[PDB]
Amino acid sequence: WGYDLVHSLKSPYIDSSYRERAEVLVSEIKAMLNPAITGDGESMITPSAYDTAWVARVPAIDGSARPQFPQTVDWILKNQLKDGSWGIQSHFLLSDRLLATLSCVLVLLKWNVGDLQVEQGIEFIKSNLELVKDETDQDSLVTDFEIIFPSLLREAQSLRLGLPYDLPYIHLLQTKRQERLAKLSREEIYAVPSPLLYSLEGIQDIVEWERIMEVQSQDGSFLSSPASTACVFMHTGDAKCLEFLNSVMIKFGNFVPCLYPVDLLERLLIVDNIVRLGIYRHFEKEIKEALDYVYRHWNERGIGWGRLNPIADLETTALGFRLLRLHRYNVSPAIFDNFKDAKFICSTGQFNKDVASMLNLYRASQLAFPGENILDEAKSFATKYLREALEKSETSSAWNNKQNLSQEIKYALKTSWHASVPRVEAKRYCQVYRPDYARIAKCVYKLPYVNNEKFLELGKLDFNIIQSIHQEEMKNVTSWFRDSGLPLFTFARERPLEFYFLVAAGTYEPQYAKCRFLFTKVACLQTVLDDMYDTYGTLDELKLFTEAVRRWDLSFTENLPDYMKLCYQIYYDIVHEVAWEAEKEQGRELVSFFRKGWEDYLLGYYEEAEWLAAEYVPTLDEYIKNGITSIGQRILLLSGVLIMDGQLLSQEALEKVDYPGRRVLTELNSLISRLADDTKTYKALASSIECYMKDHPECTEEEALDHIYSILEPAVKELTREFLKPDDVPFACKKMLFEETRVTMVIFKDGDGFGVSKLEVKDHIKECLIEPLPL
Ligand SMILES: NCCC(O)(P(=O)(O)O)P(=O)(O)O
Ligand SMILES: [Cl-]
Ligand SMILES: [Mg+2]
Ligand SMILES: [Mg+2]
Ligand SMILES: [Mg+2]
Repeated sequence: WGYDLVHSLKSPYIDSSYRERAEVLVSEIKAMLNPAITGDGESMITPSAYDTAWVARVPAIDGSARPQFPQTVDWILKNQLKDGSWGIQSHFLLSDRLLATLSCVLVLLKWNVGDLQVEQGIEFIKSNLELVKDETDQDSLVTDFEIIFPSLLREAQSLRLGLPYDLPYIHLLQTKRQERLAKLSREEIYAVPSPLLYSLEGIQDIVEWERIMEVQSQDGSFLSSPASTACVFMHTGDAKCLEFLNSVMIKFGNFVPCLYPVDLLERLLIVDNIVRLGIYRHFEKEIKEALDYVYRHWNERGIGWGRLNPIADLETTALGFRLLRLHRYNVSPAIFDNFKDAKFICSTGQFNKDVASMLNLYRASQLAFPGENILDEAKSFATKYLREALEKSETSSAWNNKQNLSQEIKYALKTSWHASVPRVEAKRYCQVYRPDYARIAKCVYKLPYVNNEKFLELGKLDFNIIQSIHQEEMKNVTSWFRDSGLPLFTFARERPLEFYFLVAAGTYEPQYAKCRFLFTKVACLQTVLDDMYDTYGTLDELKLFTEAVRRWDLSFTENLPDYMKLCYQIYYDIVHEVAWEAEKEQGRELVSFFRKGWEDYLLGYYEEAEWLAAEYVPTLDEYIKNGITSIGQRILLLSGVLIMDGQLLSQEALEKVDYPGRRVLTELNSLISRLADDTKTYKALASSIECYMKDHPECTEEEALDHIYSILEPAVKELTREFLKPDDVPFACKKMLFEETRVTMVIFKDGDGFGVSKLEVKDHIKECLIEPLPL
């Protein structure tokens, strides 16, 4: 550890060639995404054999005995898999293969072609249905499988196809279809758009086609489904239905996907993945262009996966809310009212979609601003939902196990967005992100703009490069520390890497080396000062030191005890080094501002030292007043935020994020730090807990701890709003302040009074700064 460990590190990723390579990857990714965000190559999604077979059913509008879209028949004939099924070869899902295969078999029979394909397809369906022994063998179900498959299978039965219609599993599916259809408000199908519109081809005996046009999408589709639209067309001859089918054929050529368009969801998924991989800083232009498009279509009623959906989609809406707010767009959590029954109700469609919607709702709820009760309500509901989902058999299907769904849900629930280490979350996501991830709707599908090898290649390389740069900085840090004189204060533990981690895990960009270096120096100094005032120093010694603090005179130190003479000299040097660097970056005088900051901090320590000497227990009000100042976060934060390469802070701009006595970023960070610290420790003078109990002699320790949290929770919401709020403060500065708070909140998370885990701190340093990602 310390000097020896850090100087033993020899990372290859520091060489310029690695960054040059990453820049090639960045250019390649910009070119890849260009059609999606700026061109007309939006909605890149794999073929749906199931839907393609429905489109193939449509007879020629000229009345001749052939398909209107004969290229779809040719596609089907040429794309059977080796086992006789149709679907995506890389991923096997039973329900997907069963549905697509029966769909293709029937249309080939309709047109009296592909006799060999039909024979092989029928064998696949029969063969595989007979392997289903019980419910737990069925695996994950494609959208509305229970509704559609019995219907499609009855079509086959009327043609007397050699399939096992009398299997228990078949009877069970009909039972499930009945239980789904029982909750159906049929009269409302025609009046209120609903998820069932995605699958009209499965409920043909129920739908009055003469009334169904009222809920058609503006593009002519029925909830973006080619199959459902093809069905309505064949029953109605509706011109707009045909226009939709034509538009999809024009786009894809000789097949159709199971959803179209997916313009909103795809854009959001692209952004979400780029952000989670930690590579977002390379794609500011593309992220803005993507989210600007989503925002244009953002409305009070929510959004669907495609901009023309006549009903909103919780998955896409919750994802949109979070990403838009995170990128400083003005959105309101009142959009979630669109998904309440009159509270929430999502849990009706297919399982992966429902789980995804709730994961997204859970994540969105954590970005709550003050007074947003609906998001507190959303958090509760989603948490309960996800905990229940963990106990469901569907969660442990072969398909879900292969994708580690249970693990993903568990990780989400144990993870607080506020109490996260940003660099570590990106590192962890690089280990979970799948270039070949397969999604489920009417069929299994992929979105190559979202899931691809280039994203991951860049994610791993970029992480390693940044880390190697930090490793060189840590050599500088430990080298400085060794020669600084600070190690002479043997009453204080040496922790330079812990303090470097506090800033570097959130403010990681290469250009902010000076910020990280100066922040670390000040944090090292402060830990000595803290131990001196609250432990080592006598009140009479501290009175002397505090007088020297007022004087700003090196010559005055002749009065101090030897250890204080040295301490004062180091303190004086660090303060003025930071100030010179700040003045250089900011182009204005800042020595006076820094000096006032330091004296307020240390005068705060001295007040505390007087209390200790007198065994005085403050009121909670006086404790918090003192604590916001004496905790030292304000002056530490200032020692980094004013020296960020290229980030100009006028006095006016600075006062927006730093202003003692006001609820701005540095003040809220100070309050959060003080109180989070207390909740985590305090059990291991007097803390906020103990002060509250003096104020309330009859209250229990339990009530006391609850009270401290009642102060913390609102503070965290304010911190979030202050961070994300639109203003003219350089965003890099606000992010630096916010990210230091997030890393602090990690150190103090799950406050039970027990104390901070030293082994976990070391583990965070190992993961973040020491161990690279394997390439
Ligand atoms: N900078 C915080 C230092 C403390 O939390 P610590 O207990 O010394 O870690 P304090 O109790 O002095 O406020
Ligand atoms: Cl996968
Ligand atoms: Mg202290
Ligand atoms: Mg202390
Ligand atoms: Mg403490």
